[PDB]
Amino acid sequence: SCPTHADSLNNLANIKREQGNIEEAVRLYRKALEVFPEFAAAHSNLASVLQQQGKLQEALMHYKEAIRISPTFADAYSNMGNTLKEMQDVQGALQCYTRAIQINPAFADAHSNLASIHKDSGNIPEAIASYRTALKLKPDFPDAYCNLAHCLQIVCDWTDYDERMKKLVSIVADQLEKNRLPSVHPHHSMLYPLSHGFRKAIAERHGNLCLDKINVLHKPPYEHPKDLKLSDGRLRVGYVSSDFGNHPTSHLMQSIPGMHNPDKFEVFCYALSPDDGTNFRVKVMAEANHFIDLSQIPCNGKAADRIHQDGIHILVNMNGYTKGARNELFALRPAPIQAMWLGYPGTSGALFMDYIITDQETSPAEVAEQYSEKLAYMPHTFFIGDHANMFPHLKKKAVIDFKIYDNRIVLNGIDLKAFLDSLPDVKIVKMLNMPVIPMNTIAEAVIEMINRGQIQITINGFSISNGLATTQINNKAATGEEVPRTIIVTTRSQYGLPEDAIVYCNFNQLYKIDPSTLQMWANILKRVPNSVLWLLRFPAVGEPNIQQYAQNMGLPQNRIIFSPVAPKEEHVRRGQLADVCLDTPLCNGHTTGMDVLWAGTPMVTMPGETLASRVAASQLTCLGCLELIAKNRQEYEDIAVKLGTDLEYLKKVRGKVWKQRISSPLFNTKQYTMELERLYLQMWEHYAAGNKPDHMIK
Amino acid sequence: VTPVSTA
Ligand SMILES: *OP(=O)(O)OP(=O)(O)OC[C@H]1O[C@@H](n2ccc(=O)[nH]c2=O)[C@H](O)[C@@H]1O
Repeated sequence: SCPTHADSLNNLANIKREQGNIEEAVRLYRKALEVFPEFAAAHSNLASVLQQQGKLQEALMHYKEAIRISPTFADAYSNMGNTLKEMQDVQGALQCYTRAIQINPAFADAHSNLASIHKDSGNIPEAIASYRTALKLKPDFPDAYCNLAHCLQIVCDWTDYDERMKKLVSIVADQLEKNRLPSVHPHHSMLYPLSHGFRKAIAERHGNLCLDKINVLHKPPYEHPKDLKLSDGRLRVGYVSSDFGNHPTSHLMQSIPGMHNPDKFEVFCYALSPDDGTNFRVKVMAEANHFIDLSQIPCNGKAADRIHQDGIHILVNMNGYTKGARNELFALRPAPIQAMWLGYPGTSGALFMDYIITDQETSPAEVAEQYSEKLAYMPHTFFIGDHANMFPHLKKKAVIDFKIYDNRIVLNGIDLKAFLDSLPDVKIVKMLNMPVIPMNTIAEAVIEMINRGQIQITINGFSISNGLATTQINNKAATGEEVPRTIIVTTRSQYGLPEDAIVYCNFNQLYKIDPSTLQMWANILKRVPNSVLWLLRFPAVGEPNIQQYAQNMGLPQNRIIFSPVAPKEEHVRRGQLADVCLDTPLCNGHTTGMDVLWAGTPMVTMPGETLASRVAASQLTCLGCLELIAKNRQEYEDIAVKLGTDLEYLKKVRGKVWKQRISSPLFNTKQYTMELERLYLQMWEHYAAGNKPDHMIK
Repeated sequence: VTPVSTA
């Protein structure tokens, strides 16, 4: 019954917790509460260690008690909130944060937590506002500072940028050395000039969050298979992803499970997310040898069991530290070999992951120390895209001459050839080769549809569709779930691009741009007069900020053109209108790289040091275009400028990309799978020979 | 509406 006894047991548990003996801390907290059940701080403390353990159901119950006992316990409201947030109850979590702020207007954490809800919802200015409040209230607040730094990054606010970066690095350095969880997220760590064994350590440290959550299951190590006898000579590969559905990762690899050779491999796909109804999910389900819905098995222990009992040899992590991940599954270690692949552009830092599937251009051996996993090399690029399958209507194009330009008025369509054969005066410019409709009555009808902004027209019985209206014609085609069944017109005038200008595009989200990158681009734009830069409102609130820094750098408003974010198919297609694409060196376009290359638009890149900044170079190396890879900023500007000023060289490079995108291995999902299969077999031969993982650099 | 890789 004694509050002073209970108080002691609390202090003793706080001690066992500092030494990370969480096991024992709980036992003590629980005794403290058996002695004195009305003890507010013991309830709160027990709750926050249950939250660390992922026992959210029970952690919540103890937070509620803490509040009942001490109603002004602002701190407990805030943590309850975090628990509800992790339990997917964002509504009630938000109510907790607001309620804390009412009780203690001066309490920084609740402000920060509130800002976190806003950030997640995509409303970034309200996120900034709340983070700023928190920092006014508590100027030394690493979590809020870094989160704010990221929001600012997202909207391209570069106020006191250089000083801001030095502080982030400083904050991380301090947290790593004090053995705290860093405030920068591993999935963001490539955006900041971090000291790089740092990036690895930030990842490592997020890996640990899993260990704590799986220990409470007390699961013995699993017994992995040591031959292929049970699995009938077939190597069992499990792909684990929360992204079998409408997601970039599916837009890259949806064709792969079906392309595996069924004589040597048995393919299991473990979905971490429910069926979103899209064709992407349909395909994977239909083509994988086995499809397993783990969103129905929410307990990590039971799910890992299932993986093991299915008999997997290689388990593939397609998530890393992206939303939806359940790395606890990998931490449980149900398969003898476990590899990172494709979905996450960095190291996991975790011991439970064995290999990272990458390539020699992305991760040269010089920089093996960036990754905790052993490197496993694909022979060309580890990147792949499903564009050949998704958007075959962009394999060939045709243009309208309105005065011979390949990117001013563009037609694509499965039945394009047939339509052109019904026309009288088609000229065939050689390169395949590109048909050119002359300015006749037909050409005018097409242009009129585009100018008047109409949905579609008919010409000689063929359906001609307006490129801006595809979601109205066939919504599944707009998303990339179907191949369009009409001929589609795409024009510069549609997006307010000048008919007779050099267009430099970048279709990435704006967070990938930094003040140096924008400087580089300004340099290129001044040196190539009449040229424009083509960017997306991604997000829209970022636009005025860029316009601002642009004019600061002496570029009138009209030299940068912003378009809205398009549906997947329109987005890929309208790349055809660009002349060159300028790739962000901070963090490369990834899926976006593939998207711009599929349109046959050359892309200038400058491979940095981090994985994420080397992918574009890797894609280009594979395509066979070494002349678009710069060694430094001066070279980047030069390549770009040459492309803009020397029209003969441009046509040459553009033609080379247009050709190579079929003929190189870059978009060839069959060849890719086969290379991936060879890599898997290497990893296995090695393991079955009794060896621990080492580099597979061929 | 237009899905992206998120942290
Ligand atoms: O994987 P990346 O880092 O290259 O791409 P993001 O993770 O930033 O997400 C981009 C996704 O958005 C698509 N997209 C771009 C522009 C647009 O107008 N529409 C659109 O859907 C990209 O295709 C990619 O899937």
